[PDB]
Amino acid sequence: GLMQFTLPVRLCKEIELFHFDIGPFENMWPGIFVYMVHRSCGTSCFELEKLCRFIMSVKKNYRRVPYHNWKHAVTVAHCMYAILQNNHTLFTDLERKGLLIACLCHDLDHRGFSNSYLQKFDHPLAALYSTSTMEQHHFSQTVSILQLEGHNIFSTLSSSEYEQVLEIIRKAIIATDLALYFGNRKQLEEMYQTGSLNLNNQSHRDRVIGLMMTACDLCSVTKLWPVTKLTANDIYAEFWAEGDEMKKLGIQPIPMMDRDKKDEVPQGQLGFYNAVAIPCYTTLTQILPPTEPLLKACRDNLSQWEKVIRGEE
Ligand SMILES: OCc1ccn2nc(-c3ccccc3)nc2c1
Ligand SMILES: [Mg+2]
Ligand SMILES: [Zn+2]
Repeated sequence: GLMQFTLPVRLCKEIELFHFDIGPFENMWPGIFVYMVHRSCGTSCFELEKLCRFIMSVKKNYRRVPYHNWKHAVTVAHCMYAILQNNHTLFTDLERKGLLIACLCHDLDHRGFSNSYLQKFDHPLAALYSTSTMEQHHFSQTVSILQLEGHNIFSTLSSSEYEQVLEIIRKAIIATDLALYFGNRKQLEEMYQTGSLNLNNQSHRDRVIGLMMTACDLCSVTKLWPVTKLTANDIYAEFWAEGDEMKKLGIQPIPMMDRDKKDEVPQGQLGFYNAVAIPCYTTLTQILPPTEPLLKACRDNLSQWEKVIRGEE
């Protein structure tokens, strides 16, 4: 009850910042997450015995893939913590609980392959879930872990609060499907500009939480350049492996996934920042002004990719 997690001074201070990197010490990541739950939600939100057992089972069900791994889970949860802490009064007790767990669980059992590769392979998960294939799997895996004996961190919620929190987590995890992001942001753009955006409208909150999830999910483009640049290697190691596996099905992959076309990556990163990342953090900044540091860091990293192309690095 009276047992806080306390981080070393440099982490205690930097963890409050959007651009915080959780570091290379894996054994510190569970404590970093509990710390964030305690400050974001409260020390009463979860039974520490159950939370700790939930965290370690979530960890175990992330695979040793280059990018979509346990470190990504905790990184995405930290970005959400930073958004919730800079927007104190906009989010309910249930939403603060649901969203940190949602981010931690959002890529459970990822194999490092896209929804497209599952469909072209004809993977069983592509027959069980026709759209947002991996994301429905990620939510499925979250529910499984919640139902392990001693793992139900939500046991103290009423029946109706329990249903609301699982519904928040489900929508949050589905929203991490980048194919759904484009239409969600376009709708949020219209609503903000015509002035119809209303945070008491549940369908509107849903969309705003969706954008937050995309923002947290892409947060590696909002770090200091060296973090962003070295994380890019990890994401491309998965892309190129998927490209290799496309060639083994006798399908030439898109150039982004073809390790024979590494030269095209700087230009492909520009397209990604311009088409996806910058618009995402722009709309998020309009809806939640205190999240402007994410947009600023993202523009700084666009400029750094522009310098790569111009041969300045
Ligand atoms: O630097 C870290 C980083 C983080 C996330 N993503 N996601 C992409 C991406 C996703 C789809 C298409 C193209 C690029 N690139 C990056 C780079
Ligand atoms: Mg995902
Ligand atoms: Zn993710």
